[PDB]
Amino acid sequence: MKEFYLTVEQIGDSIFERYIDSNGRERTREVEYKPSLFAHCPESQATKYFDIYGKPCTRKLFANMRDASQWIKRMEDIGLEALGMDDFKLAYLSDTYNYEIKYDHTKIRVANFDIEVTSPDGFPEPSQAKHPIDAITHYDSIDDRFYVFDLLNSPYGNVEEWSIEIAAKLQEQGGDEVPSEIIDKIIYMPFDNEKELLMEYLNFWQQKTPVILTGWNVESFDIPYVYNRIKNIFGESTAKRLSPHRKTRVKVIENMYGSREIITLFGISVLDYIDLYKKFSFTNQPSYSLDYISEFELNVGKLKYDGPISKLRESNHQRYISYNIIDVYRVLQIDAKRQFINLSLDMGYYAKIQIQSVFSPIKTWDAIIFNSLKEQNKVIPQGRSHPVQPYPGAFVKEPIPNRYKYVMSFDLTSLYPSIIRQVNISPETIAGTFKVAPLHDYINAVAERPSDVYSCSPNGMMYYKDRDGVVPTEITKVFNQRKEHKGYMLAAQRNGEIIKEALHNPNLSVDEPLDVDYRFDFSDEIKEKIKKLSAKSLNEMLFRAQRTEVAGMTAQINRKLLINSLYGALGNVWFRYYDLRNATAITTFGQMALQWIERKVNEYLNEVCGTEGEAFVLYGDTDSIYVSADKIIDKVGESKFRDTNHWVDFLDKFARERMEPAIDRGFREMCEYMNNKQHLMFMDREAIAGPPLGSKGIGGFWTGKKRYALNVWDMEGTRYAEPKLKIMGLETQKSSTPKAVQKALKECIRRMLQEGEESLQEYFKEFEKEFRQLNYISIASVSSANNIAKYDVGGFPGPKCPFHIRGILTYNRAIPQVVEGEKVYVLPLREGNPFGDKCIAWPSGTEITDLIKDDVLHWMDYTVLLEKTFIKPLEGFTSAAKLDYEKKASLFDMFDF
Ligand SMILES: Nc1nc2c(ncn2[C@@H]2O[C@H](CO)[C@@H](O)[C@H]2O)c(=O)[nH]1
Ligand SMILES: [K+]
Ligand SMILES: [K+]
Repeated sequence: MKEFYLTVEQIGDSIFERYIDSNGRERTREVEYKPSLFAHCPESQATKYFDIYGKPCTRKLFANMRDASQWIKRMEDIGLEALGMDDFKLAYLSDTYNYEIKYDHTKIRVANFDIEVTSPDGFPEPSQAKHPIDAITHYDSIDDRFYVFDLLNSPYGNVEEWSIEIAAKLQEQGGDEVPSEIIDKIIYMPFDNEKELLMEYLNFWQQKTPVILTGWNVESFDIPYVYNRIKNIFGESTAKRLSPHRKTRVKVIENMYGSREIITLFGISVLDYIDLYKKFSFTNQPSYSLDYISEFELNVGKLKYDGPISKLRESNHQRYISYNIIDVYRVLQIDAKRQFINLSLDMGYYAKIQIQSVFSPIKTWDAIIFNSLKEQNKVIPQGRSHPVQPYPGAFVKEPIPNRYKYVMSFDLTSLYPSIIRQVNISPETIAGTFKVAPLHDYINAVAERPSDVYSCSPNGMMYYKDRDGVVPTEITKVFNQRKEHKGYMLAAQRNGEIIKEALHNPNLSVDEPLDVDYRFDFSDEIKEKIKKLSAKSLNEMLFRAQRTEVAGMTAQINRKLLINSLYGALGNVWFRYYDLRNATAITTFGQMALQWIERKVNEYLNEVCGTEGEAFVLYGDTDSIYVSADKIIDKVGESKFRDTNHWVDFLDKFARERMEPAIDRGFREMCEYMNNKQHLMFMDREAIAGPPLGSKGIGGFWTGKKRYALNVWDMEGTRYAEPKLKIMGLETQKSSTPKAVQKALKECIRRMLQEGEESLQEYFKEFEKEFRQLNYISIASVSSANNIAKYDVGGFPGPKCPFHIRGILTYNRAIPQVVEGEKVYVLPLREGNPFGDKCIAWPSGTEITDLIKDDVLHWMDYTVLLEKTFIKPLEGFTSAAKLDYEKKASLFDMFDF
């Protein structure tokens, strides 16, 4: 079989590679790679190698990688360009795997692990590793087993062994409810001292060395801590055994507050799952803790345990070990439905890069373009340094703060990559420049046509229309590949149905599943044989068809991500193909496109509605516009509609049959104005929002850029039974917003948009009345404790001290401990309180210690709390929407109705 690599590393003059050989067995080899680079040569020198500009090149084959590195330096000193792939790992992978890689993930050892550490304060510093590791949960994908290393004796407490029988029992039976499916997959190993624990873990590691090392927050805590702990206890040499090549690299990261440590283990690809999640998930959750993402993805309640998390081992060691196991399973569950690990492998093998490079758009695209050009004997340009110069970003319209009853949004398809293809922007397609007028002149089409022969962008750049272009050609390839895999996905879908229709009274005769390609529709002859297969064979065929569907899904999602990350690479000064002029040409064209279409839509709606100078477009952000449909609805007459679904259908039709054609018309004109290579500005209806028919709801409101709320009924063709609240930038989900207030503010917004001012006013009165009976933890706000010592002057706040830091200081005077950088709950205190200040703070996720809890709660300033956390932000919403959360005085007040 075709072999595939696992990991690759460069150590001196050799490439250390772990891979799956022809016999499907994992192996390691050291290769004295002889790299090739290129230098320009005279036309006289005949060759097949040319750079992207068409200039001839000659190949230089080196004896070793060190010589190639020196040569580059020598060329640079002189001033000559040194072309070719300077990252020898990519060159090696490109030469060694000169074919489309077909990998088998079941042979790739993926470890998902977790390291637990008890400490008096509860947030031990990884770079120090001053405390013992008292629990290690290591799930191995090949063995499909959870290895649990449990420390029984510790200076922080001696405990008894974990009970695998108690773990399964339900909550009421005093159990932990460890899923029945994984109970038999647990290998529990108790230890009396940390040294034996760690040494056995280290041996275990040498036998089942991870290829892919993952888990939640593994890069910032687990890895650094175990590496440093082993280093402190057994010495650096022992710690280096965590790397199959005994080579390690410790990088220190600087930040506003402190320094972090990141350990690179040669021979291992670390993919912290929290980062993998943040990169591939198409959302932006207000929190990325395992509990939050678990509830969101798996819809399961966060683990429950009384008391602080740093006290869980001492207070309930049984639940401590059971939960560590469950948390790892949780990550595994999240990967089961999101498939991010596999997505990483798919993307990695596609680009032919180290798997961990998926976190780097420039690295990924560099390899893709490199391998693609190599097939045409084209040589890549040497990377050149560029200063970080800020250039125009996306266009975001300043909205008029107000309520907007009916809104309809439209958006462009893959904007930036489409612009690249439309204008044909690439380093080698630059054809010149033209005298540029102000941007508003192109938007209004008052400026003279830039060029009659070249494709233009509003920033003053011109490109050839006749030439393909490396960047645009590569985008197109990926786009065509996405459709191809989409086709396989659908084919494996129709084939799956043919197999299911057969599972209805299948023949009993014994047979085997057919050897067919599920990516293509079944031929006639295949469908006839399928009519005679037994259930056993059909079920096996269904399993394979689905396996094919998923692979198709992963492949097309991979391509989508590649396309969406390209612009980021092109705007990165470290990208080989970066060009400030091209980055600017893309963004300014984007800005022109949105404002040009905003003018077109306004002109069209004023005409159609017989109005004048009316502003229909109320907001726009990057690739979408929001249109007020109030006038459109009035034109028809609201009493003319039967129900909500009626006006929604009307706007859907109006958008599709009227506005869209006008928009397409507007964009084709812009394309001719800029004389672009091809029209790709495709904008169509996205959402339709408004209040339910016959209600007094306001539908939606904007407070400013990126701050608004909409009551959505339809999203690109899919009609919702229950409207969905689209809320953005109103901080109703922000971690600093108290729990009860997050729910209250949302309810306030739902009522405003769906029921009206009156309903809002009754809920406001209701929440305010109930506020003082809610649990104190649910109404406290949350802040991060940064720079505590800075304002710590003899125990009291120095000048310019933050409100929450002041709280932390009064807490310290009063007395869990507050750890630098960590989060804390904050509560204001009434004047005359015994704590000596206007507020107090304590560790988040915990109750206030008993010695002061009741005093604190008795001095809590509920009024100030309510005003600051609830009323202030609500007032922001209502002022923008022109409403009162409190009924204004009326002449009818003095009456008793
Ligand atoms: N065509 C091409 N080959 C390259 C480049 N950089 C390195 N090579 C090497 O050229 C050789 C094969 O044609 C291999 O050893 C490649 O790794 C580049 O930009 N283009
Ligand atoms: K964790
Ligand atoms: K836990």
